[PDB]
Amino acid sequence: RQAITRAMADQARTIRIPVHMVEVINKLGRIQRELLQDLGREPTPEELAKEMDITPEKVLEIQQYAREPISLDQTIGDEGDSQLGDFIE
Amino acid sequence: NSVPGAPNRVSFAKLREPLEVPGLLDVQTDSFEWLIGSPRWRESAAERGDVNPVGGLEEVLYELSPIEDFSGSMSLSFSDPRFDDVKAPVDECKDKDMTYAAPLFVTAEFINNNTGEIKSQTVFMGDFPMMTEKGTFIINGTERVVVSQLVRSPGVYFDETIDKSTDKTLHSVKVIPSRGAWLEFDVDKRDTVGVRIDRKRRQPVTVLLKALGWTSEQIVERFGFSEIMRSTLEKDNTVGTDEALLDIYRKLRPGEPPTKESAQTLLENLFFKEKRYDLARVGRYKVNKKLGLHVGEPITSSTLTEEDVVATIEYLVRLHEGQTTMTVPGGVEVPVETDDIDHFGNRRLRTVGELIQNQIRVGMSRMERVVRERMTTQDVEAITPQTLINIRPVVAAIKEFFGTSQLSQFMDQNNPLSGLTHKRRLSALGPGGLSRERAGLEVRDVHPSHYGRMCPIETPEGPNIGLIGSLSVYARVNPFGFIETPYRKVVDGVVSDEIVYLTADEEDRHVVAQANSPIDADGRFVEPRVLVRRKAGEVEYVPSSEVDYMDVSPRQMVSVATAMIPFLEHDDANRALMGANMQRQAVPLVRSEAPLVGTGMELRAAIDAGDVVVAEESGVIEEVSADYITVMHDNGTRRTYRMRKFARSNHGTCANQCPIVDAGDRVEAGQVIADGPCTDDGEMALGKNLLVAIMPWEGHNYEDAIILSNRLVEEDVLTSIHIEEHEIDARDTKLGAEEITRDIPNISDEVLADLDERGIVRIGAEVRDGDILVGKVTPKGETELTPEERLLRAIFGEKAREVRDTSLKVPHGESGKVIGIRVFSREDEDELPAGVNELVRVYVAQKRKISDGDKLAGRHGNKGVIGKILPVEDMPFLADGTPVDIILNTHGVPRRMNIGQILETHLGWCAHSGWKVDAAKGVPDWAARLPDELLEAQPNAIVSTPVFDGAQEAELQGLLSCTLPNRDGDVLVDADGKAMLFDGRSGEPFPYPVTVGYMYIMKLHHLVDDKIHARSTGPYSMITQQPLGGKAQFGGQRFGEMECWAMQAYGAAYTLQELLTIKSDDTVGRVKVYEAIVKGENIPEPGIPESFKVLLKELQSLCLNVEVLSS
Amino acid sequence: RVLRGSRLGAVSYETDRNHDLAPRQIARYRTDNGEEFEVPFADDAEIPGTWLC
Amino acid sequence: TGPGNRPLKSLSDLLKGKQGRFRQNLLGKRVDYSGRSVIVVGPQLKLHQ
Amino acid sequence: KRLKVVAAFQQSGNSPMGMVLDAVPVIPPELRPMVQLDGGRFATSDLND
Amino acid sequence: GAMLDVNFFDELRIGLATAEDIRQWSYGEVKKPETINYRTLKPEKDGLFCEKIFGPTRDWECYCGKYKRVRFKGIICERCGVEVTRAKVRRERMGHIEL
Ligand SMILES: C/C=C/C/C=C(\C)[C@H](O)CC/C(C)=C/C=C(C)/C(O)=C1/C(=O)C=C([C@H](C)CC/C=C/NC(=O)OC)OC1=O
Ligand SMILES: [Zn+2]
Repeated sequence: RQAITRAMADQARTIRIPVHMVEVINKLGRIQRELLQDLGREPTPEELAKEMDITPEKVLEIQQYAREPISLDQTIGDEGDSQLGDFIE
Repeated sequence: NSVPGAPNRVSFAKLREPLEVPGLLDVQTDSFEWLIGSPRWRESAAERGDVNPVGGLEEVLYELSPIEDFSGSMSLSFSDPRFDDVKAPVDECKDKDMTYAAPLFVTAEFINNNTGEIKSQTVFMGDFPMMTEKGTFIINGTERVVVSQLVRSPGVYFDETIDKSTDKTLHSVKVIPSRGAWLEFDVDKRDTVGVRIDRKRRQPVTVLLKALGWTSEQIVERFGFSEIMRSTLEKDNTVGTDEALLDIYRKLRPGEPPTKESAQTLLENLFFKEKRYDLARVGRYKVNKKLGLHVGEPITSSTLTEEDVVATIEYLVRLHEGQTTMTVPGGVEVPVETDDIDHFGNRRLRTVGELIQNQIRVGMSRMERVVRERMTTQDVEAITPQTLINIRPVVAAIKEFFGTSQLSQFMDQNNPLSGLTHKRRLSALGPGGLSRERAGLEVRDVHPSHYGRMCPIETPEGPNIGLIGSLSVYARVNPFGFIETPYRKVVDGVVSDEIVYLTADEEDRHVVAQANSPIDADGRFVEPRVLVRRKAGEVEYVPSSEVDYMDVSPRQMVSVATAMIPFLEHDDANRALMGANMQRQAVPLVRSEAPLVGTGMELRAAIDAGDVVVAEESGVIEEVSADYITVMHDNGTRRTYRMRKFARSNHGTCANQCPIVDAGDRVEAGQVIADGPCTDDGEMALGKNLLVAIMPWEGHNYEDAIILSNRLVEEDVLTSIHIEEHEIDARDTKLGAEEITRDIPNISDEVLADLDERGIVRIGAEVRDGDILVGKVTPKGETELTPEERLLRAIFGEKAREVRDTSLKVPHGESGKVIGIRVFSREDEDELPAGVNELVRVYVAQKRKISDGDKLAGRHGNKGVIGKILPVEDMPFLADGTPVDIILNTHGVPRRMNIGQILETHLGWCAHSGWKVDAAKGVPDWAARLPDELLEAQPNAIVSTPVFDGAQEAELQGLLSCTLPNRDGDVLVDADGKAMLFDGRSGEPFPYPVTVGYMYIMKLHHLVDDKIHARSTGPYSMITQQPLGGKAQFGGQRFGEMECWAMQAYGAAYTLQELLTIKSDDTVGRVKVYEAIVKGENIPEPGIPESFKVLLKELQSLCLNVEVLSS
Repeated sequence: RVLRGSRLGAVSYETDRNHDLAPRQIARYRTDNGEEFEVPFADDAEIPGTWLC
Repeated sequence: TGPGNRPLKSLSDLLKGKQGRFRQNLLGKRVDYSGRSVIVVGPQLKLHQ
Repeated sequence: KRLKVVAAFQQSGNSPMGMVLDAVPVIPPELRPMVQLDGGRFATSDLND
Repeated sequence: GAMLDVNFFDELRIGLATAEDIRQWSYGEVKKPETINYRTLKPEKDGLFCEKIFGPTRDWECYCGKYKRVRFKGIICERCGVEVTRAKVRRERMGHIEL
């Protein structure tokens, strides 16, 4: 399990993140899902921050680090003839 | 009549239709309250049988319960779905982007078998969307419309394509269920059977029957007459049940050691275990009705049965013997026949309730395989249903349905009619349904069972003809998803009033009359012979003894839009189709006049559009304004209807509602009390009433163009408001935080004069292309300056101002007042997406006049961009100096077969000037069967000729001959319906009388300003170095292959090289050419294109040595 | 509506002076399997012993 | 595949022209110095205008 | 049908040894960029994966 | 072969590309599947955007930043290791992968 989780930390994002940031982000994810089931709504930034003993400033930074790149080859129009790359100034 | 606030629109209809047009949004609202289980549905079901009414959610849970682990020692079960009230009212949802929803509570229950307990809770199941009063879902503030869908109902289907190469009829069969595995029982070219099961390419039936628990002797017995059966059973070359079971297996899946005993379950687990194979309740009903098996008992246990398989095969063989009827053992004999996969008796209609139930099912399945997953990983005697149930897959499934699904569309609301007609839409394409290309030319056709159900006229004229229909006026969806239809059951030639909703199948069994049949005032027919619609759609004369069902009324075969086309039965289906598709595109004018001539539908289908505030309970107006009406009911309680004033539609059109009553008036319940966008006094009004001639004037109205009087522009007779929603946000960047404020980098004070003290513009300030709608600045960091820039900064002594300037400048070619600003703030605690602090939207409006290029078009398909806006004086005027408003062309009339425009024109002139049939000596002959109170009609008096029962041509001539004069002794229109127009430009009269009349013309939503576009140097794509694409940005028009062919055929080489090198891709070519133009030098010689270099590196990346060679 | 991106690199635009360039040495390195590779280093710079050629 | 079960677009698919078994349209480059609009008949113009 | 490719390799100065690929080449980084839309999101080129 | 691509194309020859050429185009074995340092947003060494191989992301600027003008061009900072040159050589250069 330790090898497989190490691998899932290293080789699973297009922009690699070190392991410890992956651990903090997964803690954030667990706390968000469980606090969703409990609060009934998705909790707030300050709420999760107070919950993980970190700053509500830092929580947004972690959330920004945890955004995966959207592909540049998903045909944007329903009539599929324009890659998404054809619309970035 | 029958609607209290009605304007008295006299009507030419000769018939008295028994049934009134239904609740036009029932197809949406009843479906959804089905899925809820509202008490309204609860009672409506009981009102017509419905042994066990079960809400959609109830059905999903009753097919999910129980949830049992592999051990079966512990059980989870659901029940009792209940909705609390919505969390946000409609308007506030639409405002704050809250998706109008409501929570689900589901009383779960966990039971352990080994010890015996219950863990019963009230689980929260997730915010569930909720249909508004208009049958439209609001989503993220937007207003969406789940579209009804057509599919082939899962059942047993039968066809025989003749193999002329053999000259034998090849019957076949497909038992296609809602979900599971197919199976065909063919009859091969050779006199055998083909039993491809679950797409495994080959089987004789005897193999399956033996695997099914039959012996060869048993099969011989059960198949007595069965010639080909006994033949294949002689060549079946496999004996013993286990013997094949292994055949089946082995080929069931290739590459697996069979357990001959154990794979038995696999069979009894593809077709019978009711968890992986379930032709739904529709499927079971359909099969039991086709084979007449379970004729008189309720339907359930959707999985197949050995009786079902054997009955299918026997019926197949009798079909490939030549038969009339098969009598299954224990079942009523049913007619032996092949099926049509287009006929509406087999092409069901998954309404919105069905769609939402499918998504909830596909969510609950994932939830099931997390319940039973963690059902064991958790510790027993410790779990609670709250810990077992995970709702996240359910909520994700729903939310990804309503958003991002090609049946969950933006409500196409650019007028009440389009709002009404997007609902009531049947779209054969979609998930589950057949796609576009994969759909051949067959289904696009109009099978003769579409009559009275799916209007054959209305459909998108693009590349979706047939794949998108709208429902008939009177149709109604069968609880199974079929499209029932009303009829008047007639007995003995005695037309009753027992309105029967015949479905799509049982219509065939009967013989169906016509609504315009000469009833003898009592239900007795008049003539002996009557038209009738026989089974396959063939037409005949039967004497009045067989006719047992007559149409409820004419125009039953026509949709909601097409019912609003006057004189529809004169126009050809091409132009009537184009008219019904351009009648959903008028834009709500500022003045909204009602039309001189119409049908009946302009009122009923205008209060059913939703966009007309309707008096809820009969009362008296207490106080009005342009914003609210306060009706004092009869007993105490009051109510204040809040007008929507200038709400942006989903396509940029205004949505005013001004009230149309006074402070002392008395309104009845169900009355119109506030016009909508295109309503005038309640009824539809999609355009104006414009005096029109039919002469070709000076070539300007050449080939579908139009010339206009300038009176339209002066008096604002055609003038649409438009309201565009501009939006920018302040994000949190790595370098710093974006900031919205007047503080801007190098910039005048004039261009920052209109902004307030805090960025955003002032409500009311006129803008133009290039103004600062929201001054918004972001940090930039540092870049090594250009030393020339540093010298200039020195000489002027200006700072760096490392904040970069990204403000919300109004895009190109837009102007007009700024109606209102809606500003959000993370600081003010309003929720926004992450990495966002301040979301500001700047509603802008502009009052587009009419103008040449715009696309006016009548109600009869006759369209055409405005050609020229003549001044008012040089417009061919009548003898009273009255100019003509527009001037259509004649050469567009005949060859399009839309003389509906001409008949409307004449009848409109009659409706305008007012007539007075001289009943001095009795009544004239043409008006013998005109309705009364049409002998005299006031000037400017509206009329209405309903669609297939309207003014006959004789009635038109008869009216037109007496068309009482205007102010002098002046009958401006001679009996033929024409006049001696005086030329306005030259001065002489025209040598021949020209037709004039009042033709009701709309203003289609293809305005010029929404189309014009130009680019000289704009943005550029990131990945490829080409200009960007589409009017959203600047972009430039495509230069495809066909244009390359054309410009080569001319032999123009240099222009082609230009267009492909230094206008698209030559990266250093672009700046060089721009420099060359600006300085006045010679345009340099273009370099190698960019796409070539990219293609070259891709090829070299594929390990393909590509190498230019000089010499 | 517009959506702009940006590669994470600035674009300095001087003129490509071909004459006034900082003078520079050449250090020929060898890999293990008898490969000769050459590297223009700046003049005043300790020519590093190893290198990922 | 990636998300949404859309197959990743590899090098064999990035070839710009790349006709497959059936000949589809090229559709080109989107030139600059362009622009469209709706047209209207101009009966006072000369033939070359 | 075999002589086709066989004479192809013979006549030319190629060698069929090139068919088995010993070292994969990498397309330049710009032709498979990783641009960031404004607002932190990234847009890869689907070849990076 | 005229790789500089200026107006002279008498032929355009194709051919199956052996490894002895594939590793001759390339400007350095990329040997780490690293795309960008999550926070600084610069290319990783030996990654699929490695400036040391593919080129400089900033016009005439090494990675360590010890060279920032055209006066230092064609040379390679011996500490960071990047050819200080125009920022469009990231459009032309290729890397290989020693299987
Ligand atoms: C380097 C070439 C390798 C072999 C070619 C391959 C693999 C291509 O797959 C087929 C050729 C092709 C298509 C490439 C498209 C490129 C480079 C590109 O991006 C375009 C483009 O998409 C369209 C155009 C023109 C508008 C096409 C006009 C054709 C006219 N034909 C004619 O005149 O009739 C005789 O130029 C381009 O450079
Ligand atoms: Zn450096």
